[PDB]
Amino acid sequence: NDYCQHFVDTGHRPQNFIRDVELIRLKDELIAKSNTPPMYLQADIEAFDIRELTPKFDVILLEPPLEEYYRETKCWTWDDIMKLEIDEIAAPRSFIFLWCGSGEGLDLGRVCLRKWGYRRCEDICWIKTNKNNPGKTKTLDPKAVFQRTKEHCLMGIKGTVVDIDLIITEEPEIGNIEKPVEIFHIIEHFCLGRRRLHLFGRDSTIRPGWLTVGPTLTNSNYNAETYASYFSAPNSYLTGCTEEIE
Amino acid sequence: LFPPQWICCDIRYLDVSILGKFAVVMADPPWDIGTLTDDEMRRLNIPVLQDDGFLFLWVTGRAMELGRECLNLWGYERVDEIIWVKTNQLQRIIGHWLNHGKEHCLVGVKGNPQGFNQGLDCDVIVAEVRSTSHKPDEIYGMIERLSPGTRKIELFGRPHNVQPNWITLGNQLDGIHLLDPDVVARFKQRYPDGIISK
Ligand SMILES: Nc1ncnc2c1ncn2[C@@H]1O[C@H](C[C@@H](N)CC[C@H](N)C(=O)O)[C@@H](O)[C@H]1O
Repeated sequence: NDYCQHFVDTGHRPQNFIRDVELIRLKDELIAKSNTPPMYLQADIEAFDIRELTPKFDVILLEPPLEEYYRETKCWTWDDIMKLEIDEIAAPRSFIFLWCGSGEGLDLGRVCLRKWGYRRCEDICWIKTNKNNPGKTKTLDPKAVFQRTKEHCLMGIKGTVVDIDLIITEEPEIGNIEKPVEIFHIIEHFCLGRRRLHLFGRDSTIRPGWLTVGPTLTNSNYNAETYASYFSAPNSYLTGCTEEIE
Repeated sequence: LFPPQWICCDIRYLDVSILGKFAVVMADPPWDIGTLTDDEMRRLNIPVLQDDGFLFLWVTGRAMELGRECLNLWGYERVDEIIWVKTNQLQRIIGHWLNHGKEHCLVGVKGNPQGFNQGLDCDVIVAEVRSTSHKPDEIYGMIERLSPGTRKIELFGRPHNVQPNWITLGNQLDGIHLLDPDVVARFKQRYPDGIISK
């Protein structure tokens, strides 16, 4: 079966036909016990001194609102994103997860990662099925050769430091810019530390164990001193996957 | 000349100027992640192969970045990226942080291609894994629908990669099989005794 030919014939994307898309994942429970309270801050990231976000983070999830996300619907260009001072708030050993879209971001996001001192270690692809709307054509980017049915989240590492590099879900409704919550599952199961920052998060993405910072948040509870107290000794080096310290 | 054609060669040393111009180039290089060094990859004479058209470049590991460098050095802009989701026979999915379910194929453009059927296929291939490094045959049908009837060239292909409308180059092919009279003539003029050295 040539699923490419089939997509040409019917409009059903090949990924519509992927199937099934240890057991002992009580790791999930230790993650939840380890999780800091959810903390969040409304901030215009363009006009905000990012250095006010302390302490330095073990993990940064960066989800700038690209123009390509609003096809029928403030957008950030890669010019804007590249000028964020991410290296000023990343711990010397730390990780980044950068949503890059499907166009020029696959290149400019790599430029960003290197600019901020990371090297890419994974390329995580969000593959979108169209099982519910096979008869709904694209509207291609002018430079596009193919219909674009996926987005990429690049994982970067800096310093000396179960899941697959694919997320498969149905294409969300038009004007819905949310990324699959599965990305949080992957990140948390790497057990990278407990200082976790989500830039350009929203009220809808706030999550235990994460500091969410973004312009559309309606409320804040962030206090730098309170947040830092979650990680003071004896808790400074926990992975987020082990039992709490009595 | 439509039927499959091929040249067993060391792609580092073949004078690829004898081959003419191609609407589509595809390469699956043995990246140094029998490999080619980064410098040997950069120096491959890809620029002479096309004036206006597309390059399909398979990459893994750090060649996701090195492949982007080569693509740009050779004069292309990356404009798409095909993902091959690797499956078994039952359509189930088969880098030290994550298991890898996929391989990537960068799509570059050179010049201003006219008359290609862009947007017919989507950028995800779901196809069974076969032998090691054996890429899915689905890509040939995608490329044929994109650019029907035109001349194509594959670099680092194996015998099972030869296809109509394609010229295949690689060092595990069997001999030389050339039918296009333009190419035969220029091959004879350049390699009168059939030997491809230096
Ligand atoms: N200098 C070289 N010149 C030509 N071919 C080479 C050279 N070095 C390695 N190769 C061959 O390039 C091929 C690399 C493979 N990854 C190609 C896989 C092929 N695309 C497939 O679908 O099976 C192998 O046949 C190599 O033996």
